[PDB]
Amino acid sequence: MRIGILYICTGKYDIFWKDFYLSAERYFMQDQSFIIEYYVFTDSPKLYDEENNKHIHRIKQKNLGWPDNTLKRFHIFLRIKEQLERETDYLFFFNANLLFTSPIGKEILPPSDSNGLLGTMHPGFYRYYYAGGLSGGCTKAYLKLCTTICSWVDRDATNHIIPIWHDESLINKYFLDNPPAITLSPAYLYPEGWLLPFEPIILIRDKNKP
Ligand SMILES: [Ca+2]
Ligand SMILES: [Cl-]
Repeated sequence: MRIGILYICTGKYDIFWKDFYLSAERYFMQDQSFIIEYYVFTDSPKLYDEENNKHIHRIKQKNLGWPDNTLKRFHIFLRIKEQLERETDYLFFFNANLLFTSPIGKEILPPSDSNGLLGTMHPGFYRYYYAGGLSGGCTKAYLKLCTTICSWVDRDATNHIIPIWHDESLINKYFLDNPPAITLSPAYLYPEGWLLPFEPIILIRDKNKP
């Protein structure tokens, strides 16, 4: 199975790519039968390891700023939907500062007989309240999610300068209408420094490097 990773790091966010990437190579879908493609939307002229690893697909993306950079997240993915349909069976979006800390495998893949969607519980809320930092699914289902959310944003994009929507309320509305096949615990979006019962699986990195 071909697993596509969607990753936006415009502007100063590109600093998070190297360790996200290294941790993914170490921990994400370790079983060599899986083939991972990285789709990295950035204004950076060159990403770490890009010259060595052709699974790293740098996609040219203008730096956007509030509200657009997260508000237009799904618009950004859809620019290459044709490429994504031909090259992937699954798609997962990870916020720039996420870091894998332990092995993740096929348990996060929505089965083909499900609605094909994955969402993640917001760590602050531990009918779920979903966080925007991690979502995904089979390629066809996730692209339908993108198209739907894109349509909602576009309703206001011209006439409303101040947005009504935010990427997070958008994903919560989507998952309300379409309860995802898989809902991951906040262990997959564990804010560094927080007191939560479980062990972190994916960490939201804070500002201090070890
Ligand atoms: Ca830290
Ligand atoms: Cl691999």
